[PDB]
Amino acid sequence: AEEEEERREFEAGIAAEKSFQDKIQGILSTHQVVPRNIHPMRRA
Amino acid sequence: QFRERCQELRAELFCIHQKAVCEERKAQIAFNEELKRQKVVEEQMFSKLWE
Amino acid sequence: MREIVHLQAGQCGNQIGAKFWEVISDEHGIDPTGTYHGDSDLQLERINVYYNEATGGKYVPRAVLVDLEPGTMDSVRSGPFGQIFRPDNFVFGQSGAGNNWAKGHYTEGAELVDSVLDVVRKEAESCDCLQGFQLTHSLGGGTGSGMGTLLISKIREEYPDRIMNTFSVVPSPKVSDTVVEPYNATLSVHQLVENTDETYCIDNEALYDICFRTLKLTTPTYGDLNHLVSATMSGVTTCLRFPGQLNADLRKLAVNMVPFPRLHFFMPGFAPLTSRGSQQYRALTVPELTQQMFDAKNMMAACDPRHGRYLTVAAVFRGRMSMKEVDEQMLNVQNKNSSYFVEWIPNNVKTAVCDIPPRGLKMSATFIGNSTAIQELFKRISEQFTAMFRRKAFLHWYTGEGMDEMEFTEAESNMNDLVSEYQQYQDA
Amino acid sequence: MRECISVHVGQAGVQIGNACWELYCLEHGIQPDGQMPSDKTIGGGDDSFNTFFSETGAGKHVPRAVFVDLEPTVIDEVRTGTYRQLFHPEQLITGKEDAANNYARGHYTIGKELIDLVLDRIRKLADQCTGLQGFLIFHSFGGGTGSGFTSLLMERLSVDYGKKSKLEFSIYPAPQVSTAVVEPYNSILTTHTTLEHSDCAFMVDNEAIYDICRRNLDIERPTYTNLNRLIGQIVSSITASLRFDGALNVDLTEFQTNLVPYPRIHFPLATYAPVISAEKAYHEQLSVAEITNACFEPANQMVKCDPRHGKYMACCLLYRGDVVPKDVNAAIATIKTKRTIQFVDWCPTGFKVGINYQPPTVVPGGDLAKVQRAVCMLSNTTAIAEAWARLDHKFDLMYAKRAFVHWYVGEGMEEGEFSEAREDMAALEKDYEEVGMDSV
Amino acid sequence: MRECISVHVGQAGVQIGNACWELYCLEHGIQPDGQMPDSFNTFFSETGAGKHVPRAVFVDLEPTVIDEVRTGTYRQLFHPEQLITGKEDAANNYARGHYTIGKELIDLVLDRIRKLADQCTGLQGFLIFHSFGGGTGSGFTSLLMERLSVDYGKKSKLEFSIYPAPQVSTAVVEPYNSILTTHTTLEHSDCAFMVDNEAIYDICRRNLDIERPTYTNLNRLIGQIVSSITASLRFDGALNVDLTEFQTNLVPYPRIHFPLATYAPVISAEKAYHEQLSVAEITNACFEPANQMVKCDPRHGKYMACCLLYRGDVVPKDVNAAIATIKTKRTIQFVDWCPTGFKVGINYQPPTVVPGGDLAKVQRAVCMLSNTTAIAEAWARLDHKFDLMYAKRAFVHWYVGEGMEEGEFSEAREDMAALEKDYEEV
Amino acid sequence: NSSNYGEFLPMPQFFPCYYTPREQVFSSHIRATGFYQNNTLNTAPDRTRTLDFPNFQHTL
Ligand SMILES: Nc1nc2c(ncn2[C@@H]2O[C@H](COP(=O)(O)OP(=O)(O)OP(=O)(O)O)[C@@H](O)[C@H]2O)c(=O)[nH]1
Ligand SMILES: Nc1nc2c(ncn2[C@@H]2O[C@H](COP(=O)(O)OP(=O)(O)OP(=O)(O)O)[C@@H](O)[C@H]2O)c(=O)[nH]1
Ligand SMILES: Nc1nc2c(ncn2[C@@H]2O[C@H](COP(=O)(O)OP(=O)(O)O)[C@@H](O)[C@H]2O)c(=O)[nH]1
Ligand SMILES: [Mg+2]
Ligand SMILES: [Mg+2]
Repeated sequence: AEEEEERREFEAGIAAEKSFQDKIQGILSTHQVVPRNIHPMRRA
Repeated sequence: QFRERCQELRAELFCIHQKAVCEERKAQIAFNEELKRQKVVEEQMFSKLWE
Repeated sequence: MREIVHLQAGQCGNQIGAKFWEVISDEHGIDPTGTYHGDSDLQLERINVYYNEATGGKYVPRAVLVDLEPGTMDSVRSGPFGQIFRPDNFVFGQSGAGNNWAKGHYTEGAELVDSVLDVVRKEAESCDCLQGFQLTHSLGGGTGSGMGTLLISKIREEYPDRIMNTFSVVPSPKVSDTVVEPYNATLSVHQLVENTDETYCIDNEALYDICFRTLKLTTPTYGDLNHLVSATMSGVTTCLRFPGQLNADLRKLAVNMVPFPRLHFFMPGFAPLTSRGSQQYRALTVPELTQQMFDAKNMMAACDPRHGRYLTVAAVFRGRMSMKEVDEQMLNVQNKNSSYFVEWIPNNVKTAVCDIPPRGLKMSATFIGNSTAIQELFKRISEQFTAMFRRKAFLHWYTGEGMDEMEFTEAESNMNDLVSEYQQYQDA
Repeated sequence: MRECISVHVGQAGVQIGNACWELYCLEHGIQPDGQMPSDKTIGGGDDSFNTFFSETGAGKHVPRAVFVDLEPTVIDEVRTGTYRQLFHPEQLITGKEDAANNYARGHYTIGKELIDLVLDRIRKLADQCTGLQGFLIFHSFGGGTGSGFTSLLMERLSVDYGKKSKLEFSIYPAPQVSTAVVEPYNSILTTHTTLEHSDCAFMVDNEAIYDICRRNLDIERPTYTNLNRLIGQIVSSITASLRFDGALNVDLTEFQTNLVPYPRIHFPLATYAPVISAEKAYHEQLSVAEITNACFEPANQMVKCDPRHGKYMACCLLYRGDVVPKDVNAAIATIKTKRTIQFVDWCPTGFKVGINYQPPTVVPGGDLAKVQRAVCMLSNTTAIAEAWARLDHKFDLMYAKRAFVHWYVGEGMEEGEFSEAREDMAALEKDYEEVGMDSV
Repeated sequence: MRECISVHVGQAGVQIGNACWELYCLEHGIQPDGQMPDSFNTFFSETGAGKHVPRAVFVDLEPTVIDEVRTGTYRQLFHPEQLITGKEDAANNYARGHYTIGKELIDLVLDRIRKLADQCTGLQGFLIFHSFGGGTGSGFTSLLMERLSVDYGKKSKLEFSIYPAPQVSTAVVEPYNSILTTHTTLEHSDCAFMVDNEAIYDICRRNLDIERPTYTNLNRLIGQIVSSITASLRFDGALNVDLTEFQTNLVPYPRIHFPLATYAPVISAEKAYHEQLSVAEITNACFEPANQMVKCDPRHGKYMACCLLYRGDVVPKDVNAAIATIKTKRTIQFVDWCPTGFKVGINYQPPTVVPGGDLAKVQRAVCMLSNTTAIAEAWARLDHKFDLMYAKRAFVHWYVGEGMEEGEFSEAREDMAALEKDYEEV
Repeated sequence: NSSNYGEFLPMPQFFPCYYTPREQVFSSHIRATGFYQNNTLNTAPDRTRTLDFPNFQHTL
């Protein structure tokens, strides 16, 4: 039982790693900008 | 929080800024060429009046 | 139950507190809006240590945040967290300290002190019994150094038995920011060796070198460096927050450290700091790789053991660990290296084990070390205080501010008394 | 809530200010009506104009400027220029008759009649301020209202205000080129009243700006549009730590702690590192370390003094744009290892850095291009001692043959202030000689 | 991070510059806007977003040949600030090149080179060429040698000189500057070798059928020489050797360094129909002296030191069978103390092909190097024909009138005779 | 030449891409009235270092 708990924890670690990398790829790929941060005449 | 902690976001933001500033420098280059043409035609009008 | 009241001081003080109140708010499972969110009941049972219950089941922290310029203080209100702070506990001046210790000790900042100590009693009278306060600051500028000494010596009188910690940021020569840097941190050690129970030495040069050579990052900005390094050593007090097999809280660990009451200067460090890539290849046992740290590539201060002798060493661990492999690995490390330890103490190491690791880690460990090699930092900041004071380089922003020329010659001999006490036990 | 009043004097003060208030309006959204444009802005939430503007009940803003002249013609163009609707109509204080290149007339006879009006109007912008930091004198050294009338502000602004940090930006007369022949009389007699009465005093000759324009850029034949556009960038980069957030906020107070060794030594230099043409800007990288070693050059220092002569006393750095706080601490590694750049013996650390986020804009029709990184480097050199030794040899050739003095005597000025002012700058000139001597 | 700087001085040097930079512009495909359609990082340096800059200098003291460079196709491929021009022409005059005119732009050139020194981290060699024939070549390069040496000392500065022929020349009082340059190249450069190349006249029509060439058809092959020397550094190989590792093996006596050999298959498409090329066979063709690029002969000389550059389909089997079979025959006389006489460098990527040149497409190629005493007879012939004009004192007044003496003229020759007395015993 | 200093019209092309201003909407709200100061009667509950309300039963 203890050995299988070690295997389960390692598999949960690699799964959370895959999810984290999918998140960083999504954040890099799709981008949004807050309006208050744009120079005033540059907004439209 | 995740956006601030992240690191490849702060990597790619530089490329965003640098491509933007290259395009806007190209716009300023076209404006400078326009101003040079304006001073050329002003000189030609003074040449006409000297004649 | 055993309360801690957090103090911050300076722009460096408020970018440590905004990153320290993030790590601990992940341990106890608190939302940014301030409610409770976690899964185990073991988290919430010791929440009355750093926090305070508000109405509706909210939880707010007890932190008194200072600066003399309001520009820093707004930026904490709009961060990742920071809506959980009570808005009454923010105090700030109107005009800055001028990056001047004398301005921030006598004339510009002493108007603020009677508002800052006045919040501190309100977070003291609600307590059961305080272990003691905790101040995070920097020895660079006037809002963190001059206020930091004036805060400490105004507290240590009125609340003497309760202990005091501080987290200094000493300057470094090869990474230096201000011309006044050796002219402040020589004059404020004098007011810090008198009224502090336990001090640390966390300098920015060492935190750069472990960030390009251990963690192997590319752009270490001040948010990505303060969080992963120096806002997580302050989570050494999980003994005082979580139950363990052999535990040792913040007060039990001070008595095993200071063998004379004027030598309290430490050099911390965190044990798993591998990389983004080398986390895949290493072994999370209890090894001796970062656990024989003598090759000092992973030390959080500048100076290291090769040049001097360790007086006393700590090690506070965190994880479901075995207490044999704690102890035989205090036997590969005291004999395979042999002469860097004090001769007249045969068991220098105080250990402790607790039972909740940080998030995402099976295993973690914290190293706190005292050494006689720390006197080479205190000579070296007094070499650049003797040189500049010889020709009276930047003097006249200090003589006109109520401080005379006698208070420099006190803080040069007393700065060189600490060099004298530490050099006694160099080899003996 | 960090106000900062800028007060300009003279023909150099006005025409720098026209380039200066072109740039300030263009950073924020102030169009020359003063109303920020309506784009159905729900939030707004910008309070970055508050250092240099005041918000009215309407959409307008008013600048803090006090434009002062004794010559009515150059202040008449800002009265009927495109900025006619921006400045409050009383802030453009004019004179009644010109000063005409006399320090005596500029300080005693014709400059004293106007000044009772202006010093009321500085109160009308002082009370509106809440946490006012310090002023900005923009003045010259050649003419009467630049040399003598500014000598009379400093003797009364000091006793009326005191602990406000005054800064100035003079235009020193060149060692070789000149416009006027009477100006070395003005330039010695203005030191004795601004040695004691200006807190920190930046100072830029118009030769290296006249040189760096023809050499770094691919342009020849500039006028005062192209000089004052360059100086107007420096005044924005110093103050920009008050306007926009960054990693390390160096306000106006903390410069003078980290830059002045002794109270009689407060004359630093100034530079601007990534000045480049827009045809030229995209050819080369402008990195963090390419804009510092190309800033410690002797060819791009804005005053005609060579810093390989004296030894450096104190240095301050003001980065701007996308600058990490790492690579400013590795650029210093390249500087201090060299043998060319000597620091003084009693100053081991010798630096003061500062980072700010918002990158510079460009004015439309402006010579210098847009960048990502930019830095202004304020240094305090010993080698400024030779910018006066080149001057007082042009003052003894005046005074020992006793020429051009008959104008100055009958105004209300006696001869005793000549030989007093010559020895007074000779007291200052000896003081730079002793701090560069190594102490063993 | 393995930088090398390249120099195109001289009218013959910019007629290399066409060729050497055409082959650098086809080793990696370089568009003339600096964006490609990390092996390039010797030469180039990426800008902010997307442009590359070559840190190579055309250093000529007349604006005419520089404005011909700018009116060439590669307008924005070469960035014009690096390239040195001078407002007043030096015109053979070492005095005007060195003292009077050059002193006002010497701080500008040093500002430029300390501006790109921040990019120059891991520099492997400042490769320099120059002709001796004028103030384009001699004086200002010489003053850069002394001032860069007293600015760093340690960095790699190398030079592969160009020399006048005995028969033909452009200027004929040019041996003054040749004697002066033989005196002044010994001081502050790590290396000074063979782009003296009179024999490329012989080679360009001997072997590749293009009679009526220019200097450019010659200087294709000078560029191909450059490719074989520095390509081992630029690309990964089996037994690659870089330029600092070159300098730590090339130089027996620290003032005695001057070899002679060629790039071996200088062969056109007409011979390339039929000649089955092998590493052994092309080096068999190469070891014949008559196809050199230094006008000298080591068949009757002593084959002292060597080096070898190999590119393409090279096998250690092939190179070692060739080494053995030509080591056997005493039709090549070998040398006394040094037994073997070969050193090897290996390149994967075969050299690129530029149109409008002499050569043709190759699967593989070989070279050699053979540092002998065969420059002793050439300097003896220059000794034979310099003294005719210094007997009766030609042209000295034009030199003298701006800031020099007859002392430098009376010192440089005796220093060259000191180098010949270094050379005569080995 | 004094009419150069306002002539041309600003484009959206000639502005910085970022704008990070300093907001004072939070700081002015606590500048407006003074910070907290005790003006109260002291009320601390009677604390004890170890014993909180003990039963002594079985004593005589
Ligand atoms: N840098 C810079 N200097 C200027 C500019 N315009 C004028 N100057 C300098 O100003 C000096 C003369 O200007 P002023 O001193 O203000 O003339 P003035 O004071 O009105 O003369 P008075 O009639 O006596 O009052 C000259 O030496 C110029 O070098 C400018 O646009 N930029
Ligand atoms: N004989 C010969 N000389 C060559 C050859 N290639 C280059 N040269 C050199 O070319 C020099 C003269 O020709 P140029 O290079 O065109 O002229 P220059 O050296 O720049 O001299 P200036 O006209 O004064 O600028 C000679 O001194 C040689 O060193 C070659 O293939 N054969
Ligand atoms: N750990 C940490 N140190 C900093 C940070 N920012 C600056 N520092 C360093 O800590 C010191 C902070 O100066 P500080 O006292 O806050 O400036 P002041 O408040 O105006 O007096 C300086 O010496 C900086 O080199 C940060 O975000 N984190
Ligand atoms: Mg005037
Ligand atoms: Mg030439």
